[PDB]
Amino acid sequence: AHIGNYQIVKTLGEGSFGKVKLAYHTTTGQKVALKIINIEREISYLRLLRHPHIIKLYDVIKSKDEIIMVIEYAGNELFDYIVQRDKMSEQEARRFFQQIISAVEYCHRHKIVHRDLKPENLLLDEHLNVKIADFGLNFLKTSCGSPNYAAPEVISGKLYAGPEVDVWSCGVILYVMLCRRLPFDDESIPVLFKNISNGVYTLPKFLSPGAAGLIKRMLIVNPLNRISIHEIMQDDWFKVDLPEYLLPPDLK
Repeated sequence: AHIGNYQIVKTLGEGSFGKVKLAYHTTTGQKVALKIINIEREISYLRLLRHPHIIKLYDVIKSKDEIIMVIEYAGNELFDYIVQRDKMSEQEARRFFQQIISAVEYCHRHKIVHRDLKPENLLLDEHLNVKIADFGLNFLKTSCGSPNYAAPEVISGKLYAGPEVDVWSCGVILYVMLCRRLPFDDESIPVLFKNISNGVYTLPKFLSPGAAGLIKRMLIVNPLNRISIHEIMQDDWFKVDLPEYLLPPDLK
């Protein structure tokens, strides 16, 4: 029930952190997640991640028996929240999308080993802020990203890859958030990969020109023609009601 300054409440999952325990700080009442391991290198890399929309490490406690990571609490998943509601407004989707794009841009500027964005790593906290779980140590089910989010250049292997794969991922996420369905949908793997490689998908007509236009430039098969993260951040549609704290230093 007690560990350092924390009082254990219940167990939940937090994306790539797996099973964690919700705990309350014993003086401030702050909610926290405790990841108990019964690693050195993975902690150091996580300590480097300081963005408002990436899950933060607060502290590490040594139980001389177990290592306990004290990480940011986020008890919901973004896609759950999207599903458990009716079609959300373009402005709600953009709000979430801005937070994600900023976290991605941050990852690019610092030299952070690329992690395929997984739908299950997109968590939501109580402020309805996106919190990306970025951690890498379950694994008997799948060892790779969702095929539905994989870029043509990865799928074909025929090309090499870079930071433009994140633009493709983010383009699928943006499509999912606006349309409540996957752009590339197929039940059969080889069929799904054929549609992805050829860029075959439908843009619903209920979309605004701004939203449809941005998606269309993110879901470009040739990665050298794909819009960059930095240009996404200057897009007319993207920029609407954009909080300043999300901008990279050069755009502030």
